[PDB]
Amino acid sequence: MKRTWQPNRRKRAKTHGFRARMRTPGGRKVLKRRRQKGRWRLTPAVRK
Amino acid sequence: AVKKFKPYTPSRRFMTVADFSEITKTEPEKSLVKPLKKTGGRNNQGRITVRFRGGGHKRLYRIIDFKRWDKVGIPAKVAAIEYDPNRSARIALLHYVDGEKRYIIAPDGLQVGQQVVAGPDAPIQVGNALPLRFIPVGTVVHAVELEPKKGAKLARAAGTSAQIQGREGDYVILRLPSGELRKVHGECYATVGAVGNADHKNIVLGKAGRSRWLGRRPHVRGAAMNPVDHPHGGGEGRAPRGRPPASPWGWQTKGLKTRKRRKPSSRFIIARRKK
RNA sequence: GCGGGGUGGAGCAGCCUGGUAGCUCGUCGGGCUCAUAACCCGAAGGUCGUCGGUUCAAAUCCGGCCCCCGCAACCA
RNA sequence: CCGAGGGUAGGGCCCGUGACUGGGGCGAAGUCGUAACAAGGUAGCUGUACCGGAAGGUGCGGCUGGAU
RNA sequence: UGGGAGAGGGUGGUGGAAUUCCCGGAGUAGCGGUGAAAUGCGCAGAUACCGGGAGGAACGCCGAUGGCGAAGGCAGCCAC
RNA sequence: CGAUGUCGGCUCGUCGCAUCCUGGGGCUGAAGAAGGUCCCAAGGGUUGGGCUGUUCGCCCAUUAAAGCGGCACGCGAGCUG
RNA sequence: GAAUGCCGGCAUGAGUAACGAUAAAGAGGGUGAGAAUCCCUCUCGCCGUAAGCCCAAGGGUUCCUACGCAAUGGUCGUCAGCGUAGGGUUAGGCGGGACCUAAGGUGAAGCCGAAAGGCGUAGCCGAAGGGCAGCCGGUUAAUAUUCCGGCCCUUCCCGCAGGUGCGAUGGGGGGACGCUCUAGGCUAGGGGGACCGGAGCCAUGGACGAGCCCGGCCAGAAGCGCAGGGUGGGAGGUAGGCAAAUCCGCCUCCCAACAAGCUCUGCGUGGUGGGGAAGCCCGGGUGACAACCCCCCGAAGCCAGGGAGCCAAGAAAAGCCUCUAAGCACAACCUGCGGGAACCCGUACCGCAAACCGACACAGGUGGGCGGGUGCAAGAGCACUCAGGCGCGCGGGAGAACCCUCGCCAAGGAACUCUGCAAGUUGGCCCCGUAACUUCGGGAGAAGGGGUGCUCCCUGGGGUGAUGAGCCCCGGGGAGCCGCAGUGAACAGGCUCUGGCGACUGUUUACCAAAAACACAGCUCUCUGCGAACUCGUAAGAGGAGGUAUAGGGAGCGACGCUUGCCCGGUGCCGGAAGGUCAAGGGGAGGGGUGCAAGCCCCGAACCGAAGCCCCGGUGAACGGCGGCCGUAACUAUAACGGUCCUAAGGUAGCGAAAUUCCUUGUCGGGUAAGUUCCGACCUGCACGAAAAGCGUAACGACCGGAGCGCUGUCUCGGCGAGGGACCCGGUGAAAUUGAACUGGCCGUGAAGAUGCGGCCUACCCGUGGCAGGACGAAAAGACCCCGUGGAGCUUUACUGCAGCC
RNA sequence: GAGCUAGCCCUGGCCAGGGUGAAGCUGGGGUGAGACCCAGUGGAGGCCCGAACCGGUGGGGGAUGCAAACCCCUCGGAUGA
Ligand SMILES: [K+]
Ligand SMILES: [K+]
Ligand SMILES: [Mg+2]
Ligand SMILES: [Mg+2]
Ligand SMILES: [Mg+2]
Ligand SMILES: [Mg+2]
Ligand SMILES: [Mg+2]
Ligand SMILES: [Mg+2]
Ligand SMILES: [Mg+2]
Ligand SMILES: [Mg+2]
Ligand SMILES: [Mg+2]
Ligand SMILES: [Mg+2]
Ligand SMILES: [Mg+2]
Ligand SMILES: [Mg+2]
Ligand SMILES: [Mg+2]
Ligand SMILES: [Mg+2]
Ligand SMILES: [Mg+2]
Ligand SMILES: [Mg+2]
Ligand SMILES: [Mg+2]
Ligand SMILES: [Mg+2]
Ligand SMILES: [Mg+2]
Ligand SMILES: [Mg+2]
Ligand SMILES: [Mg+2]
Ligand SMILES: [Mg+2]
Ligand SMILES: [Mg+2]
Ligand SMILES: [Mg+2]
Ligand SMILES: [Mg+2]
Ligand SMILES: [Mg+2]
Ligand SMILES: [Mg+2]
Ligand SMILES: [Mg+2]
Ligand SMILES: [Mg+2]
Ligand SMILES: [Mg+2]
Ligand SMILES: [Mg+2]
Ligand SMILES: [Mg+2]
Ligand SMILES: [Mg+2]
Ligand SMILES: [Mg+2]
Ligand SMILES: [Mg+2]
Ligand SMILES: [Mg+2]
Ligand SMILES: [Mg+2]
Ligand SMILES: [Mg+2]
Ligand SMILES: [Mg+2]
Ligand SMILES: [Mg+2]
Ligand SMILES: [Mg+2]
Ligand SMILES: [Mg+2]
Ligand SMILES: [Mg+2]
Ligand SMILES: [Mg+2]
Ligand SMILES: [Mg+2]
Ligand SMILES: [Mg+2]
Ligand SMILES: [Mg+2]
Ligand SMILES: [Mg+2]
Ligand SMILES: [Mg+2]
Ligand SMILES: [Mg+2]
Ligand SMILES: [Mg+2]
Ligand SMILES: [Mg+2]
Ligand SMILES: [Mg+2]
Ligand SMILES: [Mg+2]
Ligand SMILES: [Mg+2]
Ligand SMILES: [Mg+2]
Ligand SMILES: [Mg+2]
Ligand SMILES: [Mg+2]
Ligand SMILES: [Mg+2]
Ligand SMILES: [Mg+2]
Ligand SMILES: [Mg+2]
Ligand SMILES: [Mg+2]
Ligand SMILES: [Mg+2]
Ligand SMILES: [Mg+2]
Ligand SMILES: [Mg+2]
Ligand SMILES: [Mg+2]
Ligand SMILES: [Mg+2]
Ligand SMILES: [Mg+2]
Ligand SMILES: [Mg+2]
Ligand SMILES: [Mg+2]
Ligand SMILES: [Mg+2]
Ligand SMILES: [Mg+2]
Ligand SMILES: [Mg+2]
Ligand SMILES: [Mg+2]
Ligand SMILES: [Mg+2]
Ligand SMILES: [Mg+2]
Ligand SMILES: [Mg+2]
Ligand SMILES: [Mg+2]
Ligand SMILES: [Mg+2]
Ligand SMILES: [Mg+2]
Ligand SMILES: [Mg+2]
Ligand SMILES: [Mg+2]
Ligand SMILES: [Mg+2]
Ligand SMILES: [Mg+2]
Ligand SMILES: [Mg+2]
Ligand SMILES: [Mg+2]
Ligand SMILES: [Mg+2]
Ligand SMILES: [Mg+2]
Ligand SMILES: [Mg+2]
Ligand SMILES: [Mg+2]
Ligand SMILES: [Mg+2]
Ligand SMILES: [Mg+2]
Ligand SMILES: [Mg+2]
Ligand SMILES: [Mg+2]
Ligand SMILES: [Mg+2]
Ligand SMILES: [Mg+2]
Ligand SMILES: [Mg+2]
Ligand SMILES: [Mg+2]
Ligand SMILES: [Mg+2]
Ligand SMILES: [Mg+2]
Ligand SMILES: [Mg+2]
Ligand SMILES: [Mg+2]
Ligand SMILES: [Mg+2]
Ligand SMILES: [Mg+2]
Ligand SMILES: [Mg+2]
Ligand SMILES: [Mg+2]
Ligand SMILES: [Mg+2]
Ligand SMILES: [Mg+2]
Ligand SMILES: [Mg+2]
Ligand SMILES: [Mg+2]
Ligand SMILES: [Mg+2]
Ligand SMILES: [Mg+2]
Ligand SMILES: [Mg+2]
Ligand SMILES: [Mg+2]
Ligand SMILES: [Mg+2]
Ligand SMILES: [Mg+2]
Ligand SMILES: [Mg+2]
Ligand SMILES: [Mg+2]
Ligand SMILES: [Mg+2]
Ligand SMILES: [Mg+2]
Ligand SMILES: [Mg+2]
Ligand SMILES: [Mg+2]
Ligand SMILES: [Mg+2]
Ligand SMILES: [Mg+2]
Ligand SMILES: [Mg+2]
Ligand SMILES: [Mg+2]
Ligand SMILES: [Mg+2]
Ligand SMILES: [Mg+2]
Ligand SMILES: [Mg+2]
Ligand SMILES: [Mg+2]
Ligand SMILES: [Mg+2]
Ligand SMILES: [Mg+2]
Ligand SMILES: [Mg+2]
Ligand SMILES: [Mg+2]
Ligand SMILES: [Mg+2]
Ligand SMILES: [Mg+2]
Ligand SMILES: [Mg+2]
Ligand SMILES: [Mg+2]
Ligand SMILES: [Mg+2]
Ligand SMILES: [Mg+2]
Ligand SMILES: [Mg+2]
Ligand SMILES: [Mg+2]
Ligand SMILES: [Mg+2]
Ligand SMILES: [Mg+2]
Ligand SMILES: [Mg+2]
Ligand SMILES: [Mg+2]
Ligand SMILES: [Mg+2]
Ligand SMILES: [Mg+2]
Ligand SMILES: [Mg+2]
Ligand SMILES: [Mg+2]
Ligand SMILES: [Mg+2]
Ligand SMILES: [Mg+2]
Ligand SMILES: [Mg+2]
Ligand SMILES: [Mg+2]
Ligand SMILES: [Mg+2]
Ligand SMILES: [Mg+2]
Ligand SMILES: [Mg+2]
Ligand SMILES: [Mg+2]
Ligand SMILES: [Mg+2]
Ligand SMILES: [Mg+2]
Ligand SMILES: [Mg+2]
Ligand SMILES: [Mg+2]
Ligand SMILES: [Mg+2]
Ligand SMILES: [Mg+2]
Ligand SMILES: [Mg+2]
Ligand SMILES: [Mg+2]
Ligand SMILES: [Mg+2]
Ligand SMILES: [Mg+2]
Ligand SMILES: [Mg+2]
Ligand SMILES: [Mg+2]
Ligand SMILES: [Mg+2]
Ligand SMILES: [Mg+2]
Ligand SMILES: [Mg+2]
Ligand SMILES: [Mg+2]
Ligand SMILES: [Mg+2]
Ligand SMILES: [Mg+2]
Ligand SMILES: [Mg+2]
Ligand SMILES: [Mg+2]
Ligand SMILES: [Mg+2]
Ligand SMILES: [Mg+2]
Ligand SMILES: [Mg+2]
Ligand SMILES: [Mg+2]
Ligand SMILES: [Mg+2]
Ligand SMILES: [Mg+2]
Ligand SMILES: [Mg+2]
Ligand SMILES: [Mg+2]
Ligand SMILES: [Mg+2]
Ligand SMILES: [Mg+2]
Ligand SMILES: [Mg+2]
Ligand SMILES: [Mg+2]
Ligand SMILES: [Mg+2]
Ligand SMILES: [Mg+2]
Ligand SMILES: [Mg+2]
Ligand SMILES: [Mg+2]
Ligand SMILES: [Mg+2]
Ligand SMILES: [Mg+2]
Ligand SMILES: [Mg+2]
Ligand SMILES: [Mg+2]
Ligand SMILES: [Mg+2]
Ligand SMILES: [Mg+2]
Ligand SMILES: [Mg+2]
Ligand SMILES: [Mg+2]
Ligand SMILES: [Mg+2]
Ligand SMILES: [Mg+2]
Ligand SMILES: [Mg+2]
Ligand SMILES: [Mg+2]
Ligand SMILES: [Mg+2]
Ligand SMILES: [Mg+2]
Ligand SMILES: [Mg+2]
Ligand SMILES: [Mg+2]
Ligand SMILES: [Mg+2]
Ligand SMILES: [Mg+2]
Ligand SMILES: [Mg+2]
Ligand SMILES: [Mg+2]
Ligand SMILES: [Mg+2]
Ligand SMILES: [Mg+2]
Ligand SMILES: [Mg+2]
Ligand SMILES: [Mg+2]
Ligand SMILES: [Mg+2]
Ligand SMILES: [Mg+2]
Ligand SMILES: [Mg+2]
Ligand SMILES: [Mg+2]
Ligand SMILES: [Mg+2]
Ligand SMILES: [Mg+2]
Ligand SMILES: [Mg+2]
Ligand SMILES: [Mg+2]
Ligand SMILES: [Mg+2]
Ligand SMILES: [Mg+2]
Ligand SMILES: [Mg+2]
Ligand SMILES: [Mg+2]
Ligand SMILES: [Mg+2]
Ligand SMILES: [Mg+2]
Ligand SMILES: [Mg+2]
Ligand SMILES: [Mg+2]
Ligand SMILES: [Mg+2]
Ligand SMILES: [Mg+2]
Ligand SMILES: [Mg+2]
Ligand SMILES: [Mg+2]
Ligand SMILES: [Mg+2]
Ligand SMILES: [Mg+2]
Ligand SMILES: [Mg+2]
Ligand SMILES: [Mg+2]
Ligand SMILES: [Mg+2]
Ligand SMILES: [Mg+2]
Ligand SMILES: [Mg+2]
Ligand SMILES: [Mg+2]
Ligand SMILES: [Mg+2]
Ligand SMILES: [Mg+2]
Ligand SMILES: [Mg+2]
Ligand SMILES: [Mg+2]
Ligand SMILES: [Mg+2]
Ligand SMILES: [Mg+2]
Ligand SMILES: [Mg+2]
Ligand SMILES: [Mg+2]
Ligand SMILES: [Mg+2]
Ligand SMILES: [Mg+2]
Ligand SMILES: [Mg+2]
Ligand SMILES: [Mg+2]
Ligand SMILES: [Mg+2]
Ligand SMILES: [Mg+2]
Ligand SMILES: [Mg+2]
Ligand SMILES: [Mg+2]
Ligand SMILES: [Mg+2]
Ligand SMILES: [Mg+2]
């Protein structure tokens, strides 16, 4: 049946993307946190 | 004269439609339409602030001319009478001798191809538009400004009217479609005659689907929900109201007056509505 | 199992707050009418379901008994 | 081939009967009231409407087959 | 052909009297109702009195034992 | 109660005997035939249907007879629901 | 040494289940150390509105080639979507950007909010919508509207010529629109040809034929031809389109109108450029100077912005055309012609799937286009079949029980069972024919019946063509033939009577309930006069609505018919300027503290003093409620009638053992041989009753009852058969569970149901196929129940607050 | 976090083929004129049958599954809410 992951690159980037995070106080904290933990990618990789 | 159908389906048994006899033109004046944004009852927060709305026919909004002191003394001819899906009434297309074209709502009896006019000197005649102080006492009147130069606010729906009871200073006494006696300022423009399409309330929507076309979504009774949803929710089996019948938001809904008690316009209402 | 009730012939007061049994109808005698009813004037009939106790004194207060209506008997 | 009739299916008319139900007729001495005949004690009748244990009553309009 | 009477019918218009209600005034101890009363209404200012307003319905006098209509029935006044 | 699945039905049986039938007896208010009551006896048998979820019970048509109880109200790692 | 401990390791079950659609396989030949599994050939089966082909999303080298087989592949592997390496994606015209706008996002102005931030006009961003210039063939192992070949076209810059009042971010036009139905003419696509081209073939009894088989086209500028779309021309006035305007709008006059003319598309033709089958020979070569024509069917696509009808009344902005404004008219714009200029990103491969989403090469999910032929009334239905693609990544045997999926059945025919559950039956078309009832539509495919193939003869009408032949589509009549059977295979209603509920089509608990529930048109109450009420928000601001009482909110009821009674004492709401009570505040009789005193400081009664509350009224389609005992008639029985107590008033019409009736399987009637169900009545209604609507109601229902006909393996009562499993052999190989185990029956005993204790009885050791009585078998720290001064959802005249409102 | 799901907004797309035959319109009859009747033409509808597509009614299988909702046989809607 229809599962819950239906990939969409525009939807992925307009929702979790770098610019989506920077626009919002909570988003900037995600970047600050994932940067402080040392994550290799701060943001989902989507091929655009 | 509302139109009936034979009962060749269940729904055609009682469905009635308007006869559209007065209509003389079937597509709008391109220079006078502009797109109507459907809201689905949602406000700018994205939130339903009016339940049960949405999903009706697409419409073009037709720019109606509710101020007619815009063109005092310039007579217009009545070019056509047209279907407006944004209001219960039919609208009339006017060609002023200026060449400017405009829309008004069409009073009862208005004849396609007749002269209408606005101004303190206009003839007391179906379609003309004088400030209230020059219209004779006892006249039926429609599209009435509430305040001078603010726009026709009163008596705009199909078949409705207002009657002038008397004058008292810078003010006249109107009996509204609701039956209330109000004091409206004399310099407020109005339009002699009653709004047309008086048969509009005799329409029988006929079936659920016809209401969906008009943008009305199904309306679910409080008594059918659960307590988390509505004062009438819950109960094992059916249930009487079990309290003063109330809205979803708590307040009583059988008799509770809701007009603000200290509203400035209270000084201008002589009698609340009948009936 | 929890509750209320039982008093002239009928239906009800008085019981809480001990000493005084009351109201309407009915029944009995007379009146009026040709006569009956209605109406008017008078009268009788209740030891207060019962046994026991409390008290100077019990329809009344407290117990046991007979009765007569009720409300209830849910989770499996 | 037609063909008495036989068989399956579905109709129409009549008759008999049926728990129960409706009013009707009749029946020496039943219970309740007193509607009508006198202005019958609210003049009667009336078509309709609603109501009421019952006769009836009331509204609207009609008739004199109404008295003084 | 020329004339006459008429609440004959239909439409639209409109005139005064009255009842009710509403607002202003003035005013106070009762009003109303009946066989008699009571319900009811009234010092939260009624009834009675003047001025204003709204609204519906019916047309006093003329009016008759009258007139019109096929009947049912038709009455302020005005035009068609 | 860190679970022993709870009515009935179906299937499959097995046992008890306080015996419904069939076998053997005594008494009879046992003439015969057919009954009644008690004793012995558990080998075998103990039907098909209508109604209701029903157990049970009533009813139809038979029968030699249409027994009553136990097996976790026998049997859901056998079925049903 | 125990914590259903934690981490890891290795056991058990076990060589067990399984190896993922039952579309299906067999042989020969290759390669290789090794072959059921890789390659080739022949035979067989399967998909064919796909199981074929092409786009988009998503995936991201999976594509091609060479060399490999440790791991991955459910077996094998020499193969592979696997390992190593090399190669591969080419555009002015396809898609997107350098163009436009939609919701929405954002946001100079501006508004609001402790901070963070939230709004918001224009503007900007935003596409699968608008706009915009490429078609055919060839080539590579792998890209191709991209490379090459042919024939076409677009923009930008510059130049030349001719013309022109040129000029825009501004004005106007246009772009520009729905749903159903639909005309004419085309094309796509297809069928036939006794015409044209073709390697051949003659079998096995006949056939050298008007024989079989194969094929008979694609693209194209100007011009031309057919069919369509769009479009009035001149003039005079002008005050409107937020400056101007010769444009546009309005008025008048002349002329032109189902035309013509101009313009623009589609189709046809068209200089040219291509392509081109079977079959044979090794993807190719030949065929081949291949031929390339006629008739018919014919779109849902094209002409297209076409036509008609209807109501629910159907985007924007740019490109484009026109009008002018500053400005400038040595300029600029328009037309024609020429040379030059033309950038960035995508392009491999998969794509109904073994490469996407489902942890798997997973019987599931995934949007658009093409989707051939014959027959069956039609069709994308069904059977077979083309092109093309496949046999589903374990096989070989055997022929038990048992399970699954399937076929048949003597006599009976619901006797099965909670229930005809299930499975039969019926089944398409054509004609005959069809009841109660009804809202006149219906009920209706009611019911029930008859026909249905093949052959010959006669014949009526249409389409194309021409009016004929041919082809093609509807038919009518007569005579015959065959079989058990003619919708001969596949696809394709069982029907009727009767209740309950709900009017109806609709909607619902994704994943145990599809219903009688929700919705619904309709009816009623109530709020709301507009800066509305109401709703979201601290606010600004939104929605309501660019709506205005024939409107919008809330509430109940729920098509329709006939109807909806009595109670306002309590609660709610509405009304009520009196009176009562009432907080802050006003007032300040009268006191008090202190100081030498002036003074400073505190207490403070009467009285004035909102809403709310009381108090007086109204109000039921507001919350709600609508009695008890006793007596009475000339047989009895029962009470129309009376008596009395209580109420705010004592249930009206109509229904009634009911989705409601406890006693209850009430009583009677019907249906049955028999009826706790069912249907019709009765009425002492435990405990109906009128918008939580009362009583009916044609029609409708995958709802729930009851009956009958039909037909049946449901059953008496089971039998046989098929295939996939199970079973045996080779390969690969789990699981939950498990204190350890050398793990019998009876009668007892025991924490009261013992393989483990006692006594007796029985039993040689170890397996395999089977059955499920036990191991209080497995699973899940019982949902029930209680306990915890544990938790959470919900309610209210529980407490206490808060938003909101007054 | 609305790439599942529920609703709404904008913009596109999809619904084989059969059946029934409303209003209107045309003609004929009828009347003082009408209503109205009949035939044709017409193509209405939360209309009828049935693929796609959307569903999920009954039964059976599956139940350490092909699948953490599947498969088979039946069945509902299919121009509309
Ligand atoms: K337990
Ligand atoms: K319980
Ligand atoms: Mg889903
Ligand atoms: Mg999605
Ligand atoms: Mg995307
Ligand atoms: Mg996208
Ligand atoms: Mg997206
Ligand atoms: Mg999205
Ligand atoms: Mg976002
Ligand atoms: Mg972003
Ligand atoms: Mg920050
Ligand atoms: Mg990481
Ligand atoms: Mg790094
Ligand atoms: Mg992130
Ligand atoms: Mg109608
Ligand atoms: Mg009209
Ligand atoms: Mg526009
Ligand atoms: Mg809006
Ligand atoms: Mg937001
Ligand atoms: Mg709302
Ligand atoms: Mg809404
Ligand atoms: Mg309108
Ligand atoms: Mg309106
Ligand atoms: Mg005013
Ligand atoms: Mg209405
Ligand atoms: Mg609408
Ligand atoms: Mg509702
Ligand atoms: Mg509810
Ligand atoms: Mg509920
Ligand atoms: Mg909630
Ligand atoms: Mg609540
Ligand atoms: Mg409630
Ligand atoms: Mg409820
Ligand atoms: Mg409920
Ligand atoms: Mg209830
Ligand atoms: Mg109620
Ligand atoms: Mg209640
Ligand atoms: Mg209640
Ligand atoms: Mg309330
Ligand atoms: Mg409020
Ligand atoms: Mg008012
Ligand atoms: Mg007594
Ligand atoms: Mg008394
Ligand atoms: Mg007392
Ligand atoms: Mg005393
Ligand atoms: Mg007497
Ligand atoms: Mg005593
Ligand atoms: Mg004593
Ligand atoms: Mg409980
Ligand atoms: Mg129990
Ligand atoms: Mg015959
Ligand atoms: Mg015979
Ligand atoms: Mg016969
Ligand atoms: Mg009398
Ligand atoms: Mg009399
Ligand atoms: Mg009398
Ligand atoms: Mg009388
Ligand atoms: Mg009366
Ligand atoms: Mg007084
Ligand atoms: Mg006073
Ligand atoms: Mg009035
Ligand atoms: Mg355990
Ligand atoms: Mg357990
Ligand atoms: Mg059985
Ligand atoms: Mg014997
Ligand atoms: Mg003897
Ligand atoms: Mg004897
Ligand atoms: Mg025996
Ligand atoms: Mg039984
Ligand atoms: Mg039992
Ligand atoms: Mg019983
Ligand atoms: Mg015997
Ligand atoms: Mg037993
Ligand atoms: Mg047990
Ligand atoms: Mg058991
Ligand atoms: Mg027991
Ligand atoms: Mg079980
Ligand atoms: Mg069981
Ligand atoms: Mg059991
Ligand atoms: Mg078990
Ligand atoms: Mg059950
Ligand atoms: Mg069940
Ligand atoms: Mg230890
Ligand atoms: Mg632990
Ligand atoms: Mg662990
Ligand atoms: Mg481990
Ligand atoms: Mg390790
Ligand atoms: Mg291990
Ligand atoms: Mg071991
Ligand atoms: Mg092992
Ligand atoms: Mg084993
Ligand atoms: Mg085995
Ligand atoms: Mg397994
Ligand atoms: Mg498997
Ligand atoms: Mg299959
Ligand atoms: Mg199969
Ligand atoms: Mg197949
Ligand atoms: Mg072979
Ligand atoms: Mg090798
Ligand atoms: Mg191999
Ligand atoms: Mg090998
Ligand atoms: Mg194979
Ligand atoms: Mg091969
Ligand atoms: Mg095909
Ligand atoms: Mg397959
Ligand atoms: Mg991937
Ligand atoms: Mg390997
Ligand atoms: Mg190897
Ligand atoms: Mg290696
Ligand atoms: Mg492997
Ligand atoms: Mg392997
Ligand atoms: Mg695998
Ligand atoms: Mg290997
Ligand atoms: Mg490549
Ligand atoms: Mg190119
Ligand atoms: Mg550039
Ligand atoms: Mg843009
Ligand atoms: Mg913002
Ligand atoms: Mg911040
Ligand atoms: Mg900010
Ligand atoms: Mg954007
Ligand atoms: Mg953009
Ligand atoms: Mg685009
Ligand atoms: Mg392009
Ligand atoms: Mg081209
Ligand atoms: Mg090509
Ligand atoms: Mg110019
Ligand atoms: Mg321009
Ligand atoms: Mg347009
Ligand atoms: Mg438009
Ligand atoms: Mg568009
Ligand atoms: Mg429409
Ligand atoms: Mg072509
Ligand atoms: Mg064809
Ligand atoms: Mg002017
Ligand atoms: Mg050659
Ligand atoms: Mg299409
Ligand atoms: Mg088109
Ligand atoms: Mg058109
Ligand atoms: Mg816009
Ligand atoms: Mg200048
Ligand atoms: Mg110059
Ligand atoms: Mg030019
Ligand atoms: Mg660039
Ligand atoms: Mg490519
Ligand atoms: Mg592909
Ligand atoms: Mg599929
Ligand atoms: Mg597809
Ligand atoms: Mg594929
Ligand atoms: Mg593939
Ligand atoms: Mg993969
Ligand atoms: Mg999964
Ligand atoms: Mg596979
Ligand atoms: Mg798959
Ligand atoms: Mg073909
Ligand atoms: Mg067919
Ligand atoms: Mg494929
Ligand atoms: Mg074997
Ligand atoms: Mg067969
Ligand atoms: Mg048989
Ligand atoms: Mg039978
Ligand atoms: Mg039979
Ligand atoms: Mg049966
Ligand atoms: Mg059932
Ligand atoms: Mg069935
Ligand atoms: Mg019948
Ligand atoms: Mg019938
Ligand atoms: Mg009919
Ligand atoms: Mg038929
Ligand atoms: Mg038939
Ligand atoms: Mg029927
Ligand atoms: Mg025949
Ligand atoms: Mg034949
Ligand atoms: Mg069939
Ligand atoms: Mg069928
Ligand atoms: Mg019943
Ligand atoms: Mg329904
Ligand atoms: Mg109903
Ligand atoms: Mg109904
Ligand atoms: Mg309904
Ligand atoms: Mg439907
Ligand atoms: Mg569910
Ligand atoms: Mg659920
Ligand atoms: Mg779920
Ligand atoms: Mg769930
Ligand atoms: Mg289910
Ligand atoms: Mg349910
Ligand atoms: Mg359903
Ligand atoms: Mg209704
Ligand atoms: Mg709020
Ligand atoms: Mg607020
Ligand atoms: Mg707005
Ligand atoms: Mg409802
Ligand atoms: Mg009522
Ligand atoms: Mg009350
Ligand atoms: Mg009251
Ligand atoms: Mg009250
Ligand atoms: Mg003082
Ligand atoms: Mg006060
Ligand atoms: Mg009450
Ligand atoms: Mg109550
Ligand atoms: Mg007696
Ligand atoms: Mg009544
Ligand atoms: Mg009853
Ligand atoms: Mg009964
Ligand atoms: Mg009933
Ligand atoms: Mg019930
Ligand atoms: Mg009841
Ligand atoms: Mg009981
Ligand atoms: Mg009962
Ligand atoms: Mg019972
Ligand atoms: Mg019985
Ligand atoms: Mg009875
Ligand atoms: Mg019915
Ligand atoms: Mg019905
Ligand atoms: Mg249904
Ligand atoms: Mg249903
Ligand atoms: Mg049944
Ligand atoms: Mg039956
Ligand atoms: Mg069988
Ligand atoms: Mg077999
Ligand atoms: Mg062996
Ligand atoms: Mg292996
Ligand atoms: Mg394990
Ligand atoms: Mg051991
Ligand atoms: Mg052992
Ligand atoms: Mg042993
Ligand atoms: Mg014990
Ligand atoms: Mg033991
Ligand atoms: Mg032992
Ligand atoms: Mg031991
Ligand atoms: Mg021992
Ligand atoms: Mg031992
Ligand atoms: Mg021993
Ligand atoms: Mg033994
Ligand atoms: Mg075994
Ligand atoms: Mg066992
Ligand atoms: Mg077992
Ligand atoms: Mg066991
Ligand atoms: Mg067990
Ligand atoms: Mg725990
Ligand atoms: Mg626990
Ligand atoms: Mg526990
Ligand atoms: Mg638990
Ligand atoms: Mg407990
Ligand atoms: Mg406590
Ligand atoms: Mg405690
Ligand atoms: Mg607690
Ligand atoms: Mg909870
Ligand atoms: Mg809590
Ligand atoms: Mg999405
Ligand atoms: Mg469709
Ligand atoms: Mg037909
Ligand atoms: Mg026709
Ligand atoms: Mg027409
Ligand atoms: Mg339909
Ligand atoms: Mg249907
Ligand atoms: Mg049909
Ligand atoms: Mg299913
Ligand atoms: Mg079935
Ligand atoms: Mg499951
Ligand atoms: Mg399935
Ligand atoms: Mg199927
Ligand atoms: Mg179906
Ligand atoms: Mg259908
Ligand atoms: Mg269809």
